[PDB]
Parts: sequence; C-alpha cells; structure tokens
Amino acid sequence: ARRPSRCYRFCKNKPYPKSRFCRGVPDPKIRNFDIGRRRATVDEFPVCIHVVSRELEQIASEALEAARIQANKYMVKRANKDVFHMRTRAHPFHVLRINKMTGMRGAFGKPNGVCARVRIGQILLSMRTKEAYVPQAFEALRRAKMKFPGRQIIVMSKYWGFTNILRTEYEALRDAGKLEQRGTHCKLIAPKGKITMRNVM
Amino acid sequence: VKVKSLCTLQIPEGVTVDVKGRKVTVTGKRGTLTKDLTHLQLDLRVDKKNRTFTVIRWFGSKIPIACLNTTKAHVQNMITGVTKGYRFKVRCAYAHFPINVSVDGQNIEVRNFLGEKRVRRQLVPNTVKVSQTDPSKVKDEIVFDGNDLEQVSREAAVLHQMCLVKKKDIRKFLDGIYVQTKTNIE
Amino acid sequence: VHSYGYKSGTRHLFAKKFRKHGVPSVSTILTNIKVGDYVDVVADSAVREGMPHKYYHGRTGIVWNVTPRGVGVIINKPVRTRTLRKRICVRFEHVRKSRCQEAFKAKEHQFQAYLAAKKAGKALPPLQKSSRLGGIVRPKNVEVLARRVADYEAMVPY
Amino acid sequence: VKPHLRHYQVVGRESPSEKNPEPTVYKFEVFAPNFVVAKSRFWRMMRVKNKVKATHGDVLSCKVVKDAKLVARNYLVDIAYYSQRCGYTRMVKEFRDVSKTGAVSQAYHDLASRHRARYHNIEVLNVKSIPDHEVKHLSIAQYHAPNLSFPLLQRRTKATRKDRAIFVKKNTKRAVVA
RNA sequence: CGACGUCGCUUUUUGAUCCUUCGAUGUCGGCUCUUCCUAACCUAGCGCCGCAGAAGACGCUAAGGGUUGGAUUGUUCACCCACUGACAGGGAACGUGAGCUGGGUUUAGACCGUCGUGAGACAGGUUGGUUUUACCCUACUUAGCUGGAAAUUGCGAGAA
RNA sequence: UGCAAGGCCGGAAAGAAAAGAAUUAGAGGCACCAAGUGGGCCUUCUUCGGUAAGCGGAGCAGGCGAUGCGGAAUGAACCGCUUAGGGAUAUGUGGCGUCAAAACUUAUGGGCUCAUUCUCGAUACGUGAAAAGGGUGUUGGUGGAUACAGUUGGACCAACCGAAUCCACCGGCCCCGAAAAUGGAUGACGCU
RNA sequence: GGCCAGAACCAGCCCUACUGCAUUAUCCUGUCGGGGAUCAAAAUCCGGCGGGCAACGAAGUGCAAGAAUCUUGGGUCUUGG
Ligand SMILES: C#CCOc1ccc(C[C@H]2NC[C@H](O)[C@H]2OC(C)=O)cc1
Ligand SMILES: [K+]
Ligand SMILES: [K+]
Ligand SMILES: [K+]
Ligand SMILES: [K+]
Ligand SMILES: [Mg+2]
Ligand SMILES: [Mg+2]
Ligand SMILES: [Mg+2]
Ligand SMILES: [Mg+2]
Ligand SMILES: [Mg+2]
Ligand SMILES: [Mg+2]
Ligand SMILES: [Mg+2]
Ligand SMILES: [Mg+2]
Ligand SMILES: [Mg+2]
Ligand SMILES: [Mg+2]
Ligand SMILES: [Mg+2]
Ligand SMILES: [Mg+2]
Ligand SMILES: [Mg+2]
Ligand SMILES: [Mg+2]
Ligand SMILES: [Mg+2]
Ligand SMILES: [Mg+2]
Ligand SMILES: [Mg+2]
Ligand SMILES: [Mg+2]
Ligand SMILES: [Mg+2]
Ligand SMILES: [Mg+2]
Ligand SMILES: [Mg+2]
Ligand SMILES: [Mg+2]
Ligand SMILES: [Mg+2]
Ligand SMILES: [Mg+2]
Ligand SMILES: [Mg+2]
Ligand SMILES: [Mg+2]
Ligand SMILES: [Mg+2]
Ligand SMILES: [Mg+2]
Ligand SMILES: [Mg+2]
Ligand SMILES: [Mg+2]
Ligand SMILES: [Mg+2]
Ligand SMILES: [Mg+2]
Ligand SMILES: [Mg+2]
Ligand SMILES: [Mg+2]
Ligand SMILES: [Mg+2]
Ligand SMILES: [Mg+2]
Ligand SMILES: [Mg+2]
Ligand SMILES: [Mg+2]
Ligand SMILES: [Mg+2]
Ligand SMILES: [Mg+2]
Ligand SMILES: [Mg+2]
Ligand SMILES: [Mg+2]
Ligand SMILES: [Mg+2]
Ligand SMILES: [Mg+2]
Ligand SMILES: [Mg+2]
Ligand code: NA
Ligand code: NA
Ligand code: NA
Repeated sequence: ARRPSRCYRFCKNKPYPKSRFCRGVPDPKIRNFDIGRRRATVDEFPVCIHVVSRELEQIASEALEAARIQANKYMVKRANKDVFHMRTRAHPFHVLRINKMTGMRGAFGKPNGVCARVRIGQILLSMRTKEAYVPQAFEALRRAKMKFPGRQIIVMSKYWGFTNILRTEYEALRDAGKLEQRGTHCKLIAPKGKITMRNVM
Repeated sequence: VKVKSLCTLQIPEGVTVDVKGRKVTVTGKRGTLTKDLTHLQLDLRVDKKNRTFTVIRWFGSKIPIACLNTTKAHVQNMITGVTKGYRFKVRCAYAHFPINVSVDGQNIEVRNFLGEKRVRRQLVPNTVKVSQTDPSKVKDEIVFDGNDLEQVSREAAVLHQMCLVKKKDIRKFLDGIYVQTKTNIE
Repeated sequence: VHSYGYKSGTRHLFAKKFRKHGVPSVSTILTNIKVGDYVDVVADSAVREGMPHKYYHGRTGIVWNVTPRGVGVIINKPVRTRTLRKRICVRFEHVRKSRCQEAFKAKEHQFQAYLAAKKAGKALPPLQKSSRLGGIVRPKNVEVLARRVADYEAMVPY
Repeated sequence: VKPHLRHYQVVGRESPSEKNPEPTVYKFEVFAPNFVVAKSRFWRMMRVKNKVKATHGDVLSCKVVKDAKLVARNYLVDIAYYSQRCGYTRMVKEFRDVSKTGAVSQAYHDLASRHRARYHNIEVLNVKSIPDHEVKHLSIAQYHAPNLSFPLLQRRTKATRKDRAIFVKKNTKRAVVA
C-alpha cells in the first residue's frame, strides 16, 4: 500500500527535486492545477478567496489532488461549473524516498512520491468567483482543506481576482486606460518606453 | 460581573409567603408548602405590606443569575398549589390488551399490560391523592391530585415509566400510560 | 566519493565575477613588486600558471623573493599549536599590492607634517571635538511616535 | 495597591550626522515598570518605525508623566497583543480606575488572564478618560448609577497579623493557641 | 459503511537497533495452576435501525461470572466433526522445565536427494539419541511459644 | 647624481596628538628527558542517512568521563555552583499548607477554571502523553445587522405586545475525542 | 585555680534607626461656554481665558555622601582584649 503521510510531514531534508541525479521519479498525482472556468476574463470574477498555510510542512501530491476534486465537486453541485475558477498554488517538486525493507546498510532510499514544501503564510488554493457564490466558495474550500495536513485559514483577498490590483481601485483604473489585460491577470501600465498607442494614459 | 440582578413576584391576597435562611414557606387556603433552598445562595425578601416576593443575586455571573428565575418559578408554583392545586389526568392507551388499573387507597395496581402476567404496583405518597374516573364518563382515566406540582408530577411519571414497552418497536407498539391533562383542582 | 586533489572544492573560489572575465590587464603587468613589500595573494583563475594553493587565496604576506615572472611570498599558517611561515611561489599575476599599511603610513606622514608646521610658526589645524558631549537641542519639527491601527492592517498580505 | 506600571514620556532622535544634520525629534508614550524598560520600548518603536537604532541615537528626556488626582473614572484603553496563532489582535476595552497608570496596569492583568499575553507582546495604542454617556459595556456602565449600593457578602475578614490565632474557643474570641 | 485524503492509538506480528547478559538468566509446543486487561462472544441493564413479529445489525455502562468434547499435525496456527447461553481476544521473562513431558528444534551413529574432485555441506527429507541439586533466605500454606501503648524505658498521668 | 641591494654618517622621533580612538590576575623566547592516552559518551545551535529510535554519522563550542556540593521527589550529562579545615553574614537555582527550613495558609493585588473509577491542574530538559475534529460549559475580543425590535399569544405574510437583541468569525480556561494487562502515584497527603 | 557562669568596659567588625538635592504642567485651581444625567442638581467629559507649589510625612520619580560623638541603639558562645 502507501505509507501514512505522518511519516513525511515535516521538512526534515534538503529539497530533493527530480533532476539528472534523481531518476526514476513517479508522476505527481495532481496534473490539473486550474479547475473551473479558467478562460474567464479578469472582469468576470472579482472575488478571490485564498487558502493560506500556517505551518512549515510537506503536502503530498495525493492530498493536493484530493483537495481539488472535493472543491470542484461541491461547486458543481451547489453552483455552476462556469461561475468559479480555482488554482492550486502548491507544486509537488520535492521527492520522497523509501528504504523498502541487509538492514540499515546502504539505506539510501529510492523515489517513492512527490510533495510540496510549504511555508507559513504561503497560499495553497485560490478561488476566483462572483460575489453571489461567495458562501459556496467558502464551504468548498473548507471541505477541501480537510484533505490537507496541518492548519490552514480561509481568507478573503483584498485584490481583484487573480490580479495584483486592489478590489476598491480596479474599476476606476479599468475605466481609464491604465490597465492592460493579459488573460486571467492584468498589468498596470507605466509611463515608460516609447510613445505608442499604449502607455498614453 | 453584574452588581445587582433581581426578580419580583406578586403574592395574591389569600396566600402568605415567609422566608428565613433560604427556606420558603407558602401558606394559603387548601394547605401549605415548604421548600428548602439553602443550596442556592440568594437574597430572598418578602414585602408583607406590598405583597411582593423578591430574589436578588449580588455580583453574579451567568450561572448564579440563572438560579433567580428558577427560584421565582418555584415560589410561583407553590403559590398556585396552595390556591388552586394541581390535577394531572392520565390515560391508559392500548391496542389489544386492556390495561386494568386498580386504585385502592394510595395504592395503584396495573394488570394485563401487553398481556403480561406481572402486576405493577406503585405506592402513592400521602400528599398526592389518586382517583380513577368512572368509565361511563371517560374510559380508563387516572387523576392525581395534590398541592405540590413536583409531587403531583413524577407520580404520573412513575406510572408512565412502569408501563414501558420492552424488546419491541415502540413506534408500532404504542401501548402505555400517558398524561393528557395538566390543570388545577379548583 | 570526495577526493583531495590540488584544486578540490574550488568551484566558486577559482572563478571570475559576473561580467568580469578576462586575462589580467596592463596595469597588473606594469606594477612593480619589491622584496619586503606587503602583497595580497589573490588567485586569478584566467592565469592557470603559478597559481597559489586554495589555502593561500585571500592571505596577505611579505615578499621575500623576486624572480623574472614570479614572486616569493611569506605567509603565516597555523598548524596545530604553532604558526609556520610558509614560502609560496606564484606568478606575478596572482599578487596585488596590499594597502594594509595605508592608514599607518598616512598617520606617520601627518605627524611629520604637523611636526614641521609646529617647528616653524604655522597654524595647526583645529582639534576635533567629541560628539558625545552635552548640549541644548532646539528641534525644528517634533512628531509623535506611536503605534497606529494602520500599522497592523498593513502587515497582512492578500 | 499602587499600579505596577508608570507613565513615561521618552523624547529622542537619531544622532545628527552629515546626511541628517537636523534630525526629527520624537515623543513617545509608554507604560513601563522602570525607565530602563521605558527606554528599551522607545528604541524598539524607533527601530520598527523610523529605522533608527539606539546605537545611532540619543535620548533627550525620560521623565515620568504624573497622575492626576484620584477620581473614579471610565478609561478607554486601546491595546493590542501578538500571538502565533492569530498574529496581532487589537481590542478596545473600558475600565474603571482612578488613574491612567492604574487603568493600563489593570489592562495588562486583564490581557494576561483572559488571553495569556505577557508584557513584551503587548502594545498600548491609547488610553483616555471618557464620559459616562460614551460607555458601551454594561459591566462598566452599571457603576454610573446615581444611587449605587450593594452589601458586602461572602467576605473573608482576616484578623490583624499581631492578633491572629491558630486555635480559638468555638463561640468566643479567646485564643487558645496563638 | 465510507472511496480520494487526513489525524491518531497499541505493542498480542514482523522488521530496525545493539543498551543489559557470552568466569552461562535452561529455547518450541503441550499439560497444570493462579492472576490481570478490555478493543464485550455469552450472562445484567440501556439506546437506535432499511425496528411489524421472530431472528438480527449498530452503539453505551459494565471484566462480577462463564467461555467445551474430539479426528489430522510436535506444532503455535489451520481445518473439519459435535455439543452449547457462548464456545471473545490478549498480558503475566513470547507466565509457568530444581513443576512435568521431551514429540520438534540443534552434538556425536546412519540412510536418501541435490551440491562438492574431495574431506564435507544443505532455514531439504528420515531414524536413533543421559532432562542433575533445595536441608539456606524470602514468598506462600498450615502448625506452636511469646512479650508489648514512651510499642520493651519515664515515675511521661488522655476511659466512646 | 635614476632604479636594486648591503652598509656607513647624520636628522627627527604627539615613543604615538585630537576625533568614543582599547584592555589585560599582559615576564616573552629557547630546549632536554619522559608517562598515560590513541573503545569514548551527552547536550546547545548547524547538519547527513533512516518512518523512526535511548539508531547510525559529522561541524562549532561546552560538559560527563575525572567531581563532588546545593536544586529539579528519584537520574553520569539538566539548573546553580564548581570543591584546604572551621565560624558568621549574604545569596544562586529552587522554594515558603503539612511531610520539610521559609507568607504560624502574606497583602489592606487583578482576573480565569469545576474536571463521576488511569481518577482537572499544578511535568523546563522530560515528546518522562497526545492529534485532527468538536462543545447552546463559562469568560473575552473583531466585524456586520435590527431597534418603538427579538421571543411569545392572536388574525405563510402583516398586526397586539415594550425592551435590547442575533449573524458570522477569532481567543482563554474547562470538557469530549482518550482502550492493556500485580495495586499506585502532580513525590505522598491533600487542595477548589 | 589552667574550672563554670554573669555583668562591665575597650579595639575591630557586622547590623539596624535618624535624609538632603533635583524633578512635576498629559498637572492644580477659579471662571465662561459646551456636554451630561437628574424631580432638580452636582460629577465623570471637551474647549477658551486668568492665576499657580496638589507641597498634609505632596509624589511610592531620578540621585543621595545623613561621623550610633553629639542625642549613652543592638550583636559578637561569629574576633581579640
Ligand atoms: C540457540 C538459540 C537461541 O535461544 C537461546 C536460548 C538461551 C540462550 C542463553 C542466554 N539466554 C540469556 C543469557 O545471555 C544466556 O543465559 C545463559 C544460561 O547462558 C541463548 C539463546
Ligand atoms: K487541514
Ligand atoms: K551469554
Ligand atoms: K445484553
Ligand atoms: K538433515
Ligand atoms: Mg498501519
Ligand atoms: Mg535527512
Ligand atoms: Mg559551496
Ligand atoms: Mg568566488
Ligand atoms: Mg517490536
Ligand atoms: Mg542484544
Ligand atoms: Mg544458572
Ligand atoms: Mg551471571
Ligand atoms: Mg532461573
Ligand atoms: Mg468498554
Ligand atoms: Mg464481565
Ligand atoms: Mg475477574
Ligand atoms: Mg516463556
Ligand atoms: Mg509480550
Ligand atoms: Mg528441568
Ligand atoms: Mg518446557
Ligand atoms: Mg521454574
Ligand atoms: Mg526428541
Ligand atoms: Mg559427485
Ligand atoms: Mg534427529
Ligand atoms: Mg541425525
Ligand atoms: Mg534406541
Ligand atoms: Mg512501658
Ligand atoms: Mg596590566
Ligand atoms: Mg566505542
Ligand atoms: Mg568561608
Ligand atoms: Mg543563613
Ligand atoms: Mg515549617
Ligand atoms: Mg493564600
Ligand atoms: Mg514532562
Ligand atoms: Mg517530577
Ligand atoms: Mg513537552
Ligand atoms: Mg482544538
Ligand atoms: Mg465551548
Ligand atoms: Mg469559548
Ligand atoms: Mg466564545
Ligand atoms: Mg495523585
Ligand atoms: Mg494529573
Ligand atoms: Mg512537589
Ligand atoms: Mg476650564
Ligand atoms: Mg497658564
Ligand atoms: Mg512603602
Ligand atoms: Mg548620623
Ligand atoms: Mg563593640
Ligand atoms: Mg570577645
Ligand atoms: Na574510563
Ligand atoms: Na487572587
Ligand atoms: Na460648566
């Protein structure tokens, strides 16, 4: 079977990524890092909700995949699949080893799984949605974090969606030509570079 | 904490209330009652001229303050007991086997409950009077009469708990003895 | 596993700085090294001839020998309970003139200048006063130092 | 008992230099057991706000702010504390006391017992006396009644230390072993 | 009841380690005998059910009491026959060898297969193969004598 | 007559000023002859293998070994302090209900807590016992909402009735989660 | 008497009593206005102006050097006479 996650909870080792020195690494259990309406413009989903980590620990890719399935299932049931966009912000780049029991001699293990090393304050999941479905997003993320080891807090972001512009100032900056849209995110235009049809505002 | 919390109660004309060391005696017509509240640690006052009963809690948190409304209800029940009394009406409900209830002086016999051969006996304390209504008016009714609400109840409750169905689906087997009317003697 | 060759563990030690690659310049070639000078022994990785061993990189010593392309430097080295004076042979590209006595040389020259000025009726420069003494302070602007509510909300991300 | 914290006013600045020949002068309010703790709290505030270290600054004055006359008042103490679980928590509390120092000292005891907060994790934003009509908490507002009276019940009255006794005759005051 | 995950407990399994013992702490199993634990099979109560009744499922308090006879196997386990209210799981130096037994394991004899040129080897099979000592101290079981309240003294004096 | 080197002769030397502008229980160098030792181990920070270990392996520095004494009930290593034979006076760590010296249970200090068969808690090291999760137990905060309110009685909505309510979230202590074998352990009694 | 004990005095120690300098102002008062809560007030509170020493053992705030001779303190079986 699979070893209990309590054996790989703490960040005891140095980072051990998959490289030309570490071969034979299995694929992570999470492959889809963006569920929901990922193609929605930044104007469509103003509300952003974060799941923030409060401990320095390791989260297995199995737990990450379990969390996103639970969050997607709840939003599809209690809302539509086209009113939210959720992004997993933790990537399992750390490879775990198992000795797989000659006892204790030559005991350097073989790759067994992958996990994400997370710090205090690091964002794990971000949900982009409308203001009408805020209660559903909170419950979906509350259920998803039950799949996570350790303590996490669900907080409401002060920014507009997945951007770095405040919710209180996005619409005013959008009405003026000070914002450049780049898909899910947007960049505030600076008065730098040559005088073009952009950066005039 | 709250410095002063109090509750007030109006005493009717025909009843007198005496308090001494958290021991309340309520005397009116049709009898008298006494309650020992030395476990409460409250301030009980009776205004004899104005016919008011007051209970005060000084410097109390939520738990001690919860007791002064309980005290007022207990004294109010005593006042009602020595002015109107308490009457509990009990009905024997059965599907197939009649519940034969024999009421002698202060003694209750229950027979044929669910066809059982065992006889259920209960001795009513002398402060509570138990009578059986004549079947011509209302079938298989038992009436408990007394001044103390605490004593009149749990005389019917003891009767109810004795006739409990065992090892059967109680949703389907509804036979039992249930209180139906809670009222006053006068 | 790990080995101990002459240049072991010098991946970052014997490397040029970013955008500072290249062979030594003319000013290094034109610099004169004499017996008795103080030199810093800093290896130049682009000159793989007469390099010092990695220990002597960053050590300052005294020149004891000058040769057509080489410099002999005496370097102190602690071994167990004592320090040995090790003589190393390097090419001239791996030594820089040390400024370790620049402050002392200036102090000596200032004393000579002060002595000459004092000898023949010159005005000595005024002595600096200590900044740790007392005095009255007249503040042009005075502000209140306090912790505000805005400080606590500003340290919360997202 | 008298309050264990005193009201200090610390005045200080960055030491003048070529870059800053006329440094700003800052006035700081702090409640500390002694003036050494007061100076320590001042330089911490200077370091985390004005980016000025104690080694690069000087203290102009570290006097004690005297308490007013003792009058029963309502004090509004703006206070905050740090915990690992919840970061910084800022609250506004009302107290009944006779001085600013007494109210702040009572606030530190209150935070220590109800939230397990020690002195060095606590910042006092502001303390001020407020009128009876601006008091919101009923536990404090109950003391503004024009006719407030209560008996003294469940009181353990100890004898004078000189007159205390171990064994006393049951219904008398005669000391048998003392 | 519970996939994907996640948090625990236990030391009745094995593994990991090598702290104690190599001028020696008697090795498996069974027999016998006592005691302890509860994560409760039966027995006493009590809830709940996809609970009509009957038969059952799940759960709570509770270890006082009980928990079998046999065929094969050295077995522990396993399996089957049968009875029963039920035939629960475990610890006590993997309880218990100066208590027994000695079938197994693991000396020397000998046979077979495989391996080895060979002497020999085999967590492969097979047969045959000394089980010592208590009268000491405690513990326990019964069995006698016998002083002593200042627990031997003080005369030191307290009556349910 | 310039550079390099070795000298000789002279001059000057706050013997190193002032600017925060060192300090020293600060005799430096040189030998000779030899002993034990060459199994280590534990802790603070750093750290590698391992699920982990009272596991194996390293760096820096203390320590035990080799060392008692005063404390943490008990413990090689933790805390304090390190030691000629004695007295007095003060302390350190740790304590002041009894055992047991000290609040003969100190204050004319503020709060919080109630824990029914391993029996609340009083364990630095010592994880030398505990998690996720949960509680309309009580006590605190933050932000919203309503105010003739909210709950009742009366006719799925609006009216009588006369006061402060309720919605989410975050703390403190307590509680549940929380099952092992001889009878037993905040050191014991006990303490609210 | 080289034994025991108690009081005297000396010298040296160890203790306790007796306290001055500086500082307050986010303060002390009166008065006007506001505000507050009352049957009506007052007070808590905020401003303007005028005076100022909260000075009883003022403050529990910084530092104290006060000849235990004055003005006959205590201990020394913790020293020696
Ligand atoms: C073969 C085999 C494995 O089984 C055993 C069985 C007994 C022993 C003896 C040891 N037991 C403890 C002590 O070290 C020794 O005692 C004595 C009397 O020597 C060793 C192994
Ligand atoms: K979690
Ligand atoms: K052995
Ligand atoms: K049963
Ligand atoms: K064989
Ligand atoms: Mg498992
Ligand atoms: Mg590691
Ligand atoms: Mg490196
Ligand atoms: Mg480098
Ligand atoms: Mg094991
Ligand atoms: Mg061993
Ligand atoms: Mg033996
Ligand atoms: Mg032995
Ligand atoms: Mg033995
Ligand atoms: Mg049980
Ligand atoms: Mg039992
Ligand atoms: Mg038993
Ligand atoms: Mg055994
Ligand atoms: Mg065992
Ligand atoms: Mg034997
Ligand atoms: Mg045996
Ligand atoms: Mg034996
Ligand atoms: Mg045999
Ligand atoms: Mg052959
Ligand atoms: Mg054999
Ligand atoms: Mg044989
Ligand atoms: Mg034979
Ligand atoms: Mg005697
Ligand atoms: Mg010196
Ligand atoms: Mg060794
Ligand atoms: Mg001494
Ligand atoms: Mg002493
Ligand atoms: Mg004592
Ligand atoms: Mg006490
Ligand atoms: Mg502990
Ligand atoms: Mg202990
Ligand atoms: Mg701990
Ligand atoms: Mg919790
Ligand atoms: Mg709760
Ligand atoms: Mg709570
Ligand atoms: Mg709460
Ligand atoms: Mg105990
Ligand atoms: Mg305990
Ligand atoms: Mg103790
Ligand atoms: Mg005024
Ligand atoms: Mg003035
Ligand atoms: Mg005093
Ligand atoms: Mg004097
Ligand atoms: Mg003297
Ligand atoms: Mg003498
Ligand atoms: Na040794
Ligand atoms: Na107290
Ligand atoms: Na006025």
